[PDB]
Amino acid sequence: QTWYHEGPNSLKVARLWIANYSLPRAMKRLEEARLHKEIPETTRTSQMQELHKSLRSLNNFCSQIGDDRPISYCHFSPNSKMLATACWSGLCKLWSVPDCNLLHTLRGHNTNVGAIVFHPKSTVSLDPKDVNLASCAADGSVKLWSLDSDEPVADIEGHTVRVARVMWHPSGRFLGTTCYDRSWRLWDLEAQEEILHQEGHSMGVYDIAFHQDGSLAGTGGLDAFGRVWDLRTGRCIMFLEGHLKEIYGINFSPNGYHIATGSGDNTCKVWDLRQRRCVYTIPAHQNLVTGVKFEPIHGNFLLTGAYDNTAKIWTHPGWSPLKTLAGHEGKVMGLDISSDGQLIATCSYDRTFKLWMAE
Amino acid sequence: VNPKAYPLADAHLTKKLLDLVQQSCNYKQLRKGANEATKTLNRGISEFIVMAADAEPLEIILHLPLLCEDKNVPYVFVRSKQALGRACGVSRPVIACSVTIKEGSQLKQQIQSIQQSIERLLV
Amino acid sequence: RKHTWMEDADSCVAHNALECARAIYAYALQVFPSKKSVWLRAAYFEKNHRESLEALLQRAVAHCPKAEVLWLMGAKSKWLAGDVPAARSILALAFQANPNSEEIWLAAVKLESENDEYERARRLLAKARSSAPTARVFMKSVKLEWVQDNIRAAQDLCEEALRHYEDFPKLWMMKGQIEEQKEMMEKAREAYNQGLKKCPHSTPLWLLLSRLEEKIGQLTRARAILEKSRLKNPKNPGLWLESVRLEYRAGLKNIANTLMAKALQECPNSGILWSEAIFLEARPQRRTKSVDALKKCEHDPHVLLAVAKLFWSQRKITKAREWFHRTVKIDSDLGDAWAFFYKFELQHGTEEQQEEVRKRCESAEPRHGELWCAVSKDIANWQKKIGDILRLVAGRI
Amino acid sequence: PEIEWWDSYIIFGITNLVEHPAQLNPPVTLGVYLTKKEQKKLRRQTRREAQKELQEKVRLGLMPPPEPKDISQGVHISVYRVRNLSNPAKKFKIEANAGQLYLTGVVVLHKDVNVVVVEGGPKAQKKFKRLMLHRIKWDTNKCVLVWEGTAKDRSFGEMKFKQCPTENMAREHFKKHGAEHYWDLALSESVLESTD
Repeated sequence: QTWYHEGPNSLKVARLWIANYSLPRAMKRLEEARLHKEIPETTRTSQMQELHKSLRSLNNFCSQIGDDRPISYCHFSPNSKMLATACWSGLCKLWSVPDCNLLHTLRGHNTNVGAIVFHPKSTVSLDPKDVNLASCAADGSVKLWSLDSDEPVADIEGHTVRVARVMWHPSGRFLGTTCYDRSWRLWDLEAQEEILHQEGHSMGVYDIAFHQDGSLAGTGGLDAFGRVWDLRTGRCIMFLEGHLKEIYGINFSPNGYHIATGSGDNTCKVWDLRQRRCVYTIPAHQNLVTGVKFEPIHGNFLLTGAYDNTAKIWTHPGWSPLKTLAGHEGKVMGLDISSDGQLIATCSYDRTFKLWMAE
Repeated sequence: VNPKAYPLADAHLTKKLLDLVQQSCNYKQLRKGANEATKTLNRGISEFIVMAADAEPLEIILHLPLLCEDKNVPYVFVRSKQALGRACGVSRPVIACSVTIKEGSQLKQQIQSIQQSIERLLV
Repeated sequence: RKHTWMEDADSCVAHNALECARAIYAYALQVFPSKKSVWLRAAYFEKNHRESLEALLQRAVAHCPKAEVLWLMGAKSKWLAGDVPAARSILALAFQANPNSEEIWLAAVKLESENDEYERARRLLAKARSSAPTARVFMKSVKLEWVQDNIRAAQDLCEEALRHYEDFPKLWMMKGQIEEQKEMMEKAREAYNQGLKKCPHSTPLWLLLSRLEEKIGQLTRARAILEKSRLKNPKNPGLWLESVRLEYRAGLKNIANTLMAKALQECPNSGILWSEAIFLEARPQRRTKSVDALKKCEHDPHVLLAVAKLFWSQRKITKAREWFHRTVKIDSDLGDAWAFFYKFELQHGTEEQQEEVRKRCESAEPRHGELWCAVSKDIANWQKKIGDILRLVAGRI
Repeated sequence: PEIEWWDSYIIFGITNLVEHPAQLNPPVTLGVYLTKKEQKKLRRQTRREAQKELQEKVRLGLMPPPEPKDISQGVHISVYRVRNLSNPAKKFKIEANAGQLYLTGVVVLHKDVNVVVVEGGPKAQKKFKRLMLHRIKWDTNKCVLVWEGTAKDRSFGEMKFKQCPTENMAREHFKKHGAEHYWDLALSESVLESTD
């Protein structure tokens, strides 16, 4: 019973721009996959063994306490510049990684802050005076913030429910936000307005994440059904099912097939996109897996957190327990790897944030 | 309900919490009242702390989760204070209760299960 | 019958007098030759109740062979009362009776390092390392090489001890303490990390690693090392107390209180954690925290020392002196309690209380203390007496 | 792969059409507690009603008066690893507890890697964990809990003590019931414990 509804022409123009920006990106990703497939198995196995040896000796360091509130989410800045944290208070600090020095803490929220995810091209090709990060609170608020202003920007008042997470598009002009109103909004940065409100779940969506090329976008929430909606005209055909608990974490792999979904049933679903099935159901931890993050542009691993004091870095593919990055004292909520792949921050409920670095 | 009341339990979760509170108050392991709950959280002998979302004002219970962040105790908010008062064995509605640990009580497994189920609701 | 006679002699020594107990001990020693236990009991009864102790040590050396503990007690009684080169000759004669270099060579090296001519002590340590090498002998050789000067030969000996005794964390801790006394500090942190990753459960090595990572700046790595030490034991009370002290050293008082509450929930029967929670509590809230520490951890020396410090801070010297006497009677081997009792006697009281505290500290040697091990492990106060160490622990409070 | 499925579907299929597809539901009684005074009042009322009934029966002439004088909506699934299932009573007691606890699963045995997977209710899984972790005394042979999560429905039918000397046969037997990932995680944890 998929009912259709007409939208404005600005949403169609943004969808056409997203398709025209994602189709050469998908062509370049297919060319890179064909070039990596032409490489022999010996050098690829040696690189995989070197990556496994670098991930196995991952020691935790620079466990800097943010504030008196427990950390709820963390997002790595582009080009390994900083790390924006979002605790249970109204402040969203930005710690200089790997120096672990807080600088220009972006405040302005009143309720418990959710997922403060920066733009993918914020430190790369965006000005620090303009909008660089996007934060959300426990109430209805999706506020933009700069990196050298310590003040929020004009937020989007189109959400009146609990905005759990928010993630910017890889193009930079769009940003998805999973709200508790049984829908997920897609605000625009150029049009400065919400372009669409995709309601693909009966319950409120928790985590929303776009693909590596920007064509698809994975959803998921308390309805226990993962939806992968296309940015052109909706029509989510890659429906992820199997998890009996609430999906609290979604992460898209750089490969076009694999997609990682974290649910509260103490497992993680690495599902395929070319076959529309679940390729692996990895038992990462025993607690509710809330945080989940894919690998960088190499695409070799996946770091999944949980409600326990540990976070498992598993291989991609394979779903093997490669690294047990424990050391926290609370529920590991929010984790993000850097753009270089050598550093990865894992926020926890012990009001502290460390970084796993290769010894 | 009140948006400041966090976390909010479900129907079966509140039923299990009311049953555990009745089993603790019948076995003399529960303390009713906000001042008794604050005294139990300050002494470090409180296993769990339950609040009420239907409190006017709820800000007088707002120090009850924050003290739960100072003593590492699970916190939960009930749907109504009259239901918590009826589960606490009193005709007056109770806005805050504290289930305290005992020296080898029989309800320690149910208290541990309620602490494990109340730690996943706050996410 | 000999065991019953020894029990009756111990009861008579504890009860009324010491002459009949000494007569019963002499009758039990002259009736039949016993093992080293009866000789050690007779030596302890002679030392607790000068010439009689030396006569008992000579009788134990003449009638009870292969007794290294009785020979060491006789050498200590000769060095304390009689003479140090006479005790050196007694240890050299005991080396000709027992050829093992387990405890006689270490005692001879300690007697040669307590006096001058430390080259003879280095030669004795080299002979002990060439005859029967061990981790304790290598640690004593590294300590004798590092007490004079931080030479590169001491670092080479510490590296050889870490290569030969990598399972023992004492050699890694000595190497980290030798490298921390040098100009650089990354080598000491690397040696402490290797000792923490090679033991793998080393509490003082992880405490020294956290102290080196906190004192040299960037305390976030020190907090990460403290969390890894608390999760690697798991749930150690010493690592939790070190993390609580590192959190209380900064401005995070609420995080330190939460860490103390987590350490109390993970280990309620801990004296050091209860003392840290009583010291971190408020002044009107300390009367309930001390009562909860006494109810949870009863007959504890650290809880009694914290109660004595709380009674001395509340301008109650008559209660603080009684609490210090109860702490000395419950455990007289504590260093922090003896230092607090000496500080309370020097702050409030005449010279008789300070003389009694000095006699109680010189009768039973304090060890395993918070302020005692901070001055007993340093190279500047390694070969010092017990009274000077007690005065330095009392003056640094 | 030449192109992805969404890239092949889009490349022209972009339009201003917002839809809500596949609205599916995700896979109640409250007790009342009465105070001491309420219980006393209820007891008094019940006693008065019983006395009135007795008086009515006596006055009616019927009889002389007395002489003065849920696996659904989520199933808890645990998986434990044991070094040696040799302990007959300990393994038997744990298996008996699981069987008495209407819990299904499997017990696969191999060279120094024994995977005991149970699935049932939470009160049965907690009792099975307390039996296997505190009641069943194994001793180098120790039993630890590898994982404990929740599933939609039960996978195995009944507790069958399977046996395979190789890891490939046990992995194929676990994949026949759709539980090869837990056995692979248990084997990886056993290999990481034996290596470290």
